[PDB]
Amino acid sequence: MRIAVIGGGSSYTPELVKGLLDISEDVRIDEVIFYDIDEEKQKIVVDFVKRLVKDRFKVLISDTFEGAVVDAKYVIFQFRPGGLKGRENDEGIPLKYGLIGQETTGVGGFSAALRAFPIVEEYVDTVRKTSNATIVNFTNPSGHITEFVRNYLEYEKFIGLCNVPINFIREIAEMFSARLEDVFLKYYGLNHLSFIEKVFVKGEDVTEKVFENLKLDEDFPTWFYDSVRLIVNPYLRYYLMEKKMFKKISTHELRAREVMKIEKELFEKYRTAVEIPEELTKRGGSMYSTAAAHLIRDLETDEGKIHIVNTRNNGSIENLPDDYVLEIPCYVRSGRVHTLSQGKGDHFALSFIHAVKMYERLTIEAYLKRSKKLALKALLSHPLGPDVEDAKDLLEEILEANREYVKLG
Amino acid sequence: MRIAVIGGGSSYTPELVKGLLDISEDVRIDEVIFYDIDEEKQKIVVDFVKRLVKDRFKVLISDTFEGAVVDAKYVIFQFRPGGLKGRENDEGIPLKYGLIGQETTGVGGFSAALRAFPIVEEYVDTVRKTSNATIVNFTNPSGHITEFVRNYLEYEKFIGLCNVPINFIREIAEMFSARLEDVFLKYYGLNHLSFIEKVFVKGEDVTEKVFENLKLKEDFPTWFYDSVRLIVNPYLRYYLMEKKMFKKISTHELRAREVMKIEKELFEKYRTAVEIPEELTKRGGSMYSTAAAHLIRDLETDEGKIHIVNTRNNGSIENLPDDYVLEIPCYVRSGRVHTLSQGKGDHFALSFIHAVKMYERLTIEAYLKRSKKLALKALLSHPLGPDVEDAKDLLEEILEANREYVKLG
Amino acid sequence: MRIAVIGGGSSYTPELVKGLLDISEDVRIDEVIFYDIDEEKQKIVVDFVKRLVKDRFKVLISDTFEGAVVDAKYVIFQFRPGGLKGRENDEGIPLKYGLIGQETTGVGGFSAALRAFPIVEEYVDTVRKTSNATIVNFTNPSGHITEFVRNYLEYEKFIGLCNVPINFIREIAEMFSARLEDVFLKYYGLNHLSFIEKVFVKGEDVTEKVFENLKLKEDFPTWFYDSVRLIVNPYLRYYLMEKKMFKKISTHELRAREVMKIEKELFEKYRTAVEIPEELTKRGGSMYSTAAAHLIRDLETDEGKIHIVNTRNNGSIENLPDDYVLEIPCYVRSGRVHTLSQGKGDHFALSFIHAVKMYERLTIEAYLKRSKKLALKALLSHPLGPDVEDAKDLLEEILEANREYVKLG
Amino acid sequence: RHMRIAVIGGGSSYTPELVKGLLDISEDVRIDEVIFYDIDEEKQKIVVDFVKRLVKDRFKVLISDTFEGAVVDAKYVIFQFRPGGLKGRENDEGIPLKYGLIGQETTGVGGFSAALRAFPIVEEYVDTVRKTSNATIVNFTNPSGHITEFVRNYLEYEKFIGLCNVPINFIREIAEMFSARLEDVFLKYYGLNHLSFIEKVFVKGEDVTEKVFENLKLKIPDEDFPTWFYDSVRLIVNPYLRYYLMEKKMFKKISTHELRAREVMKIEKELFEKYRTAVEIPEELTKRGGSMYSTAAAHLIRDLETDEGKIHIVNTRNNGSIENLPDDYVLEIPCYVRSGRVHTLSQGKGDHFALSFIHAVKMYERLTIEAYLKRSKKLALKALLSHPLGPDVEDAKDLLEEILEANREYVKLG
Ligand SMILES: NC(=O)c1ccc[n+]([C@@H]2O[C@H](COP(=O)([O-])OP(=O)(O)OC[C@H]3O[C@@H](n4cnc5c(N)ncnc54)[C@H](O)[C@@H]3O)[C@@H](O)[C@H]2O)c1
Ligand SMILES: NC(=O)c1ccc[n+]([C@@H]2O[C@H](COP(=O)([O-])OP(=O)(O)OC[C@H]3O[C@@H](n4cnc5c(N)ncnc54)[C@H](O)[C@@H]3O)[C@@H](O)[C@H]2O)c1
Ligand SMILES: NC(=O)c1ccc[n+]([C@@H]2O[C@H](COP(=O)([O-])OP(=O)(O)OC[C@H]3O[C@@H](n4cnc5c(N)ncnc54)[C@H](O)[C@@H]3O)[C@@H](O)[C@H]2O)c1
Ligand SMILES: NC(=O)c1ccc[n+]([C@@H]2O[C@H](COP(=O)([O-])OP(=O)(O)OC[C@H]3O[C@@H](n4cnc5c(N)ncnc54)[C@H](O)[C@@H]3O)[C@@H](O)[C@H]2O)c1
Ligand SMILES: O=P(O)(O)OC[C@H]1O[C@@H](O)[C@H](O)[C@@H](O)[C@@H]1O
Ligand SMILES: O=P(O)(O)OC[C@H]1O[C@@H](O)[C@H](O)[C@@H](O)[C@@H]1O
Ligand SMILES: O=P(O)(O)OC[C@H]1O[C@@H](O)[C@H](O)[C@@H](O)[C@@H]1O
Ligand SMILES: O=P(O)(O)OC[C@H]1O[C@@H](O)[C@H](O)[C@@H](O)[C@@H]1O
Repeated sequence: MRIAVIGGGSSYTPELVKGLLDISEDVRIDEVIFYDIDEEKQKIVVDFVKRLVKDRFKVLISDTFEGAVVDAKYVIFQFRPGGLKGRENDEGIPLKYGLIGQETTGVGGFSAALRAFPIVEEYVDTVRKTSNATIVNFTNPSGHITEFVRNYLEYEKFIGLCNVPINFIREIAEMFSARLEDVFLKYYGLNHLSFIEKVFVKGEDVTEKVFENLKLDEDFPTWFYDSVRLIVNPYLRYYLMEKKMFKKISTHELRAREVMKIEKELFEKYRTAVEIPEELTKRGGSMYSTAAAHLIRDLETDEGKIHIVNTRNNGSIENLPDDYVLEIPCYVRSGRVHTLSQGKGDHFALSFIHAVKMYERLTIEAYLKRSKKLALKALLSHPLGPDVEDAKDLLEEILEANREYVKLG
Repeated sequence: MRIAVIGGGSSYTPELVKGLLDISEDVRIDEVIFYDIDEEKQKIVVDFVKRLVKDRFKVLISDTFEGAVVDAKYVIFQFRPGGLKGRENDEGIPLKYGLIGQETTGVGGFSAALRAFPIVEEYVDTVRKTSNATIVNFTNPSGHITEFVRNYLEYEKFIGLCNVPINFIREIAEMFSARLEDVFLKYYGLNHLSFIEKVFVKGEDVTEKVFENLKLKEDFPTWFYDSVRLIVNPYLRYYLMEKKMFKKISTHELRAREVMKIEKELFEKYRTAVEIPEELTKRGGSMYSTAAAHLIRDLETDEGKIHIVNTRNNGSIENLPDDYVLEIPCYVRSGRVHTLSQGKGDHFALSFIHAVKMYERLTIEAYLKRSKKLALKALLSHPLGPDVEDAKDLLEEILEANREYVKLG
Repeated sequence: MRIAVIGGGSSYTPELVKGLLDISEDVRIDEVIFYDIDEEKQKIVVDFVKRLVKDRFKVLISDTFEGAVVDAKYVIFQFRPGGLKGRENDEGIPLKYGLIGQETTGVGGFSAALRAFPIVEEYVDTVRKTSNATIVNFTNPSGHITEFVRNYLEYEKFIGLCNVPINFIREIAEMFSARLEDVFLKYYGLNHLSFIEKVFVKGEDVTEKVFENLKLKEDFPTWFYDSVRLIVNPYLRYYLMEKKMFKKISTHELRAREVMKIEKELFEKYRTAVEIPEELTKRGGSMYSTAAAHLIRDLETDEGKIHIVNTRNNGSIENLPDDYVLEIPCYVRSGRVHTLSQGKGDHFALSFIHAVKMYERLTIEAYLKRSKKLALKALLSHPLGPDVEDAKDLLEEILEANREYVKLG
Repeated sequence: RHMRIAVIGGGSSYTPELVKGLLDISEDVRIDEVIFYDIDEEKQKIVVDFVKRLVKDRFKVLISDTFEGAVVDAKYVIFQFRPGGLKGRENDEGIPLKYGLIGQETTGVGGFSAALRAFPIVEEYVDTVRKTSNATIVNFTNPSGHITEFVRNYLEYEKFIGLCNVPINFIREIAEMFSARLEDVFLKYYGLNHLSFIEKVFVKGEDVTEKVFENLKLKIPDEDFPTWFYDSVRLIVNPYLRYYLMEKKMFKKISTHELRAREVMKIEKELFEKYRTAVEIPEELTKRGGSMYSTAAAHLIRDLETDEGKIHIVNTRNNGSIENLPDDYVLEIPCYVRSGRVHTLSQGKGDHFALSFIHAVKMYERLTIEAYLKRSKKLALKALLSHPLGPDVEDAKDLLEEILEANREYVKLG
């Protein structure tokens, strides 16, 4: 059994490796092989990895992408198209037009996606022509990419992950002194655009208790939970509190800048660190890798476990089309991911899901036709996208900034 | 055969009557009966109407709604819940929050709907229990009210009308020196939120020619039509050019106030007019008349003719739910309206249609439950609604302004 | 404008030509070109045709299928795969097994379809690579072939026709002394498996009077119409009165043998006839001609007219999948066929439609895979098919008899 | 936390097996009392006295004189009564025969008259449960899938779970074949109760479908589907499909042998005599075809009580389990069962061959329910004609009349 990691130089790799080590007493892992376009960076992160693993498994570096995935049972997509410079443009350029600039949400999600599609296209193609492995995806925007792979590349074994579900389950498990697996949710939406309607702990409906603990400037007021009656992904603030979020983003250093500082600091510690450092929580992406590990674990056994994952709706939410990729709770058993019935989704949640899904497909369509025209159409459709008067200048600036990664005609 | 007109005192009534006189050669009309809450205003209008009609058919006033609709085959809703004063509040109140203020679109449409629902609820109930007439609805917001009547009151014979379709058809017929019925459209969306994908004149696909013509003709730039490839309802400006529209509305006289002036000038003229005054074109409701008379005419015969009308999708647009009320082309014959297959809707169009439909149903739900909390939820879901920080104060202003017409708890 | 007729040697050809001559005053027809695998038989018929036509248009014979369809705007499929010998096997073989033997219904329909599929595959392929004509199909089983072409060959411009709708409309038109176009139906089902729920004449619901008339008229008893409340295709007798129909078919001359006789008498008459002989009424295919000519006519103009036709459901019946090919009323205008909203189908009708549609697809699957195993599966799925104990011998007998036309492994 | 199970039809001869099942799960979940109700007090008393001897005071065993008294404080209610008794079953099987029609307890015309007898009793019972305990109802009463369609979609009582014994019997057979546990076996399984199909078989995650098909060929002779059938159809079929696909053979069998209902009366009279003194469940209870219904119900209740999450094949709304069937079809399908809830699992597309039966019988089911709700003789004729195994037009009226006269104590149609 071999796991390939694509983006082995990530500063989260130590966390992933820890995760793999914890399951490696319930599932046989013979090797973990790392690939990165940045050989010097990766070497450092993998050298640390090897001091953590201590021969419990083989740890390998492949010079090529093919060479990693060729024997792999699982491939983890962990790379950042365009680097932190890409992310800086994603965050900074939309501001100049009065728009939300954010890594995965709105115009920033649009350019990040455009940079991501050609790489995942090449990579999915290689995996399919070789090992036909299950691909586990962190690369953002993760739900958008999952929509693209499942419904346009039509590669079934591509599972989109993100950290908000596991984080929420962890808050709840802590809140009620229970295990993660004791928590069961009615959960649906898109990646970074999700809604929680019911919370169960050990089978007890604790939704009401959860709402009340949520009440006890930049967080939803109490009346909001009373009115909407959904627990809402924090990313919904960019939609529902746009003016407040814009004011925050536009008066401080960019978020990419400060993660870049956290990373540099981590890398320095990784040169000599024998234990995983603490400053690896100052990263808002924590627990992504723990979600990954538990997922691979439960894909490998025949126990049958629940994981909230990006995949085709297939009836999970009865009033959304089957083909919508959503972030939803699934029954994971023996290489298979089974969608679970949840009933109906709330009209308030659907107003966002529908809108952003349409935007997602228009973006993909623009990409496949490499069309500037269609890209403007996609940009105009996003609930946080430009007005007509700014749209064409915005796109121009995105294309200029991203010309090493995206070419549209 | 009797036609009831509810809101007889409308300044558009003369044009409606002209329309009715024109089809009166094709179909038998024995009487037109008028009802209005404002008897003195309606009396001047109806006196003028009698002068135009010259006993072509009987013209009556009923002192009650019930008296107007009891023996009617067709009932026309052309009343304005809350009057021009309500429209003034609709337009003016959102402005201080940085929000679009407009008669039918956005927050203004929300308050207009809340004023409309109790009145239409009583009116539909009375029609249903008496004549079971077909109701033809102009009252705004027309599509939203149709969604309410068809899907919540479950009165089948309620047809929402608007004047955009017939005006577009007219423009095309003039462009190509053809008759109205020669023009056939792939047309879908919501009332004031509609899209044209294909134009046929005498069977020829002339879509390109129409796009080419739009460029020669506050409007969407040429690249917009190249990009989006849809002909767009002018009201889409409020979504797509929000900043530009907000600036325009907020630095000029409220539309409601200019209509007040226009109406006062029309009413003085109506006292002695022998013919319809040209000044009735200063209103933006022209051709509403033709649309209603033509619909009634083709409801009466067994010919079978196409009318674009607000009704349940029923498979007109295959990637939208059957139950969505849409404004779409239907085959109209002998009292029945049959939806026509049109294929798939464009994702760009769907992004708007879905979001606003979810807003429509949230608004209806808040009304049916008489719920302040659910009204907040509805308001937040509109693409043109308030941020969380403004929503409470805005709703409280709306409910205070409309306290005579609606009560939420 | 050119119309291709495939199977020119048909005894119905003269009637088709009469139909085409009748529309030739409303629409331009330059030439009708005939193709048949039996040159000598066709020549006799075509020579007769020429005497009827009077050079009103050009009458041509093509030596090849390709030569017939190359410049054609319309292509009429009116050929019988395997001839009346095939039909004889169709009707006779299932009787030994205690099964209904019939040209289009049940096991006979199965073997008839198998014979047809290779020929229509080649033909549809040639048409789509050349003229891309609209194909109008008489060839039985018509609905089944339509399902094959629309959903498996994916050729959109294939319209399946049958003569029961037009004959039923004619019966009603005559009952109420009205024109064909005055009659409007709620009609749905499969070809030879159809149901009428509502009858309108000039807009008036006359359904009750039709039911009342049916009882003043092997037929369904009065109580049947009272209980089921559907007017039923006469072919439903083979399902609902199987025992009676079996007894009838099995104690009388096979219908195929009778039509051999009839055809031999017609063909001798055609040598000298100046007008269409009355003896052509002895065939049950009458009015097929009007149905096709009228369809072609209304496909050619921009009027918009109703024709009952085999095409994709597309929301016409809301509780049947969109992709079911059904026989339903459509609005036909300028080369397009639009499906019309009809509401819900009756569960009694659905019981038959679903089961036969599943049989249809199983049959197509078996053909596409050239699979004997899958053919057994298809055979067993038919409500009038063999029990398990007879299936193998029955199929073996069918494949042996049709060895020249179908090869399964 | 004190937990009570009601058993409706306590006098059933399967009750001892149900109790054995409940005893077995009583180590994993707390059961404080099992309360029994039956319309036939004297028959139930013999069975319950035997039950008390087996329970050995592990939980309280009670008899309620009324239905209401049984269900009032119940967390689970088990429907295991036969409307009209074995004499209703006798009429069900016997009456269609003279018309050349299949006569069977649950399938075809017999199922139709059985459903009509059941509907009024379940209507009353579900109404009482809903107005008191709002318990989960676990249903054995036949026809079980049809009654679930009726309760879920027309009475709109969500917590009604239809059960049958074929899924568990199949799962047991597979587990035996491969030396595995029941829970190691996972199926692509769908259809209607007594009208179900297996497309895929997994044991400990391995696809063993082929091996299972190969095994079927090696395995009541003239009544099994021949090998070519499995090669052709490529579905493992519920044995009840024999009545549809082997109709002439099944009609001949049923009509030239004693009515099953009459043999069951003999079997039952021997069981009841034994229950007077029995210390252990008699082997003669296997002579009944209902075995393992017990385990299925107890295992269901067990996993409804914990927060583990386990798979049970159960009758419930499709909700996307089979993507090419409507969501609202009640089907018999694998569900994730956890903490009082039943979640449907994605299975992909159903086979057209299977859909031909499922659609036709589902339409028949709803037409039957509609006839009953309107108390309509006309609509009952229409339902009867819709069933693949129903009468030709020429027989439908006389057949319906016979059925209504035999069932006049239980149903009245106008
Ligand atoms: N790894 C996690 O647990 C985690 C957590 C949160 C978010 N993410 C998402 O995963 C992605 C990685 O983010 P990160 O935080 O690890 O930052 P990161 O910048 O350290 O990215 C990881 C590595 O990917 C490499 N890379 C870039 N392009 C590549 C390509 N074409 N092929 C192979 N490698 C390439 C980079 O050299 C870098 O070392 C981002 O899109 C991020 O949003 C991951
Ligand atoms: N008349 C048209 O063809 C037309 C054209 C464009 C828009 N509309 C829509 O239809 C409505 C009519 O507005 P308008 O500008 O024509 O005229 P308007 O504002 O003068 O109102 C029409 C009449 O309705 C009456 N009215 C108010 N409430 C009523 C009630 N509860 N019952 C009966 N009558 C009542 C008023 O007294 C007035 O005489 C508006 O909602 C408008 O958006 C109508
Ligand atoms: N023509 C009509 O208006 C009409 C009416 C009823 C039914 N049909 C259907 O259409 C078909 C024709 O019926 P029919 O009574 O004329 O029978 P038919 O025996 O007269 O056959 C018609 C002609 O088709 C020709 N033919 C056979 N195979 C061919 C092939 N592969 N390519 C081209 N031509 C071929 C035959 O030689 C024959 O001349 C049948 O399937 C029938 O069910 C047609
Ligand atoms: N019990 C099981 O595990 C099992 C097994 C196979 C099939 N079934 C289905 O369950 C039902 C009962 O099966 P059975 O073989 O035990 O039959 P059964 O004849 O023994 O009936 C069971 C009990 O129900 C009682 N009863 C009848 N009407 C009642 C009513 N209205 N209220 C309460 N009790 C009533 C009878 O007195 C009898 O004691 C049948 O419908 C059968 O098809 C059950
Ligand atoms: O700013 P960062 O440290 O990169 O964290 C950003 C991360 O935040 C998490 O809450 C989101 O769910 C992730 O999808 C995202 O990658
Ligand atoms: O300002 P007004 O004269 O009232 O015109 C307002 C009107 O504008 C038209 O363009 C809309 O289609 C109408 O539905 C609307 O009511
Ligand atoms: O027996 P025949 O003369 O060939 O007539 C048979 C014809 O009967 C009609 O009622 C059917 O609608 C046709 O589809 C069929 O071909
Ligand atoms: O004749 P019986 O003993 O009543 O057994 C009949 C039983 O057989 C099983 O195979 C069925 O799954 C049961 O639902 C049925 O009731």
